[PDB]
Amino acid sequence: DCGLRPLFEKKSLEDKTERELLESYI
Amino acid sequence: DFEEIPEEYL
Amino acid sequence: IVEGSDAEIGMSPWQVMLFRKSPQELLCGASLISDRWVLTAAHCLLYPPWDKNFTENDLLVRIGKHSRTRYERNIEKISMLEKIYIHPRYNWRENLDRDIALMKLKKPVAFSDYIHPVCLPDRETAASLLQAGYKGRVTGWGNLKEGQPSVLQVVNLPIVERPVCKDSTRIRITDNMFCAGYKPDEGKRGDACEGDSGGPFVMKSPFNNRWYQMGIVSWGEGCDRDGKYGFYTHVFRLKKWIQKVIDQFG
Ligand SMILES: *[C@@](O)(C(=O)NC1CCCCC1)[C@H](CCCCN)NC(=O)[C@@H]1CCN2CC[C@@](N)(Cc3ccccc3)C(=O)N12
Ligand code: NA
Ligand code: NA
Repeated sequence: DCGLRPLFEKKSLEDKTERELLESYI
Repeated sequence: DFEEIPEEYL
Repeated sequence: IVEGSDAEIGMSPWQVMLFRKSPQELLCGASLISDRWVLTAAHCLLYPPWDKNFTENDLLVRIGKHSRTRYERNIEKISMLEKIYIHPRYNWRENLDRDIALMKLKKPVAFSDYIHPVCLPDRETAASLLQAGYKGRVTGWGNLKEGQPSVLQVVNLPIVERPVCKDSTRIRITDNMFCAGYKPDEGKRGDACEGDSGGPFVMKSPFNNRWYQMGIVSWGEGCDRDGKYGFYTHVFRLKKWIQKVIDQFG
């Protein structure tokens, strides 16, 4: 169950800056 | 200023 | 952390606090990788130049924290160490090469909304993500400038090419390290700072949506100086050693 956060991914909610990481993986 | 911890931990 | 922001609650459930029994003080950052194992920077335990040599009895591991100093009753779990394992070839004498250690908890910890492990990279996850330009995330309760936050901070930084890394210092860089930070140019800032050591550098896989630990906060010359970068232990490169110990030692 590693790396899946109980308050974000498991509820399909995003943290306020995770998109900047994703948008960089070109 | 670290708030103290419960004795059972030391 | 310099120029970061307060983390949201439950944002880094694997963040651990290395804590000194007396004086009661924060020693370093760390990360939870399973219910009985913690990963940190070897120089957080052993560094002879500063007379540092911690033993299992000297410390405590505090998990599920948000505030740097209150005792978060009903949220945090405070554990004891059973054993400490330091990379047999860690170089404290010259450049902090192989700056990595494992700590095995006295009793397995229970997962909760605030407590959960991070994944460790596989060869192919490392190959697609560890690229110049991609961003990772660092967290910690360290100094705000080259002073102390009340809560965990966060910053996102880009990985930098090897050449740039080497031309920025006089220290000899090895394959066991990577450097991250913006260019003086890029006009965005941020870095790790004293007290952040032993914490995690993480990335979020675009393939399976999971968070992986790519690096450990190791060293830097100042905090957030222009033309300087932060250096991190290369977790994948040391993975064989990690396996080998979790295997052999419970
Ligand atoms: C860590 O946060 C750290 O280990 N903090 C300690 C616990 C709290 C009290 C102070 C010590 C730190 C983070 C640096 C971030 C900078 N942007 N790292 C270090 O202090 C490593 C440990 C050895 N030490 C020697 C001086 C260094 N600045 C530079 C250096 C010189 C020679 C070899 C390697 C690195 C350094 O960062 N540093
Ligand atoms: Na150089
Ligand atoms: Na810099």
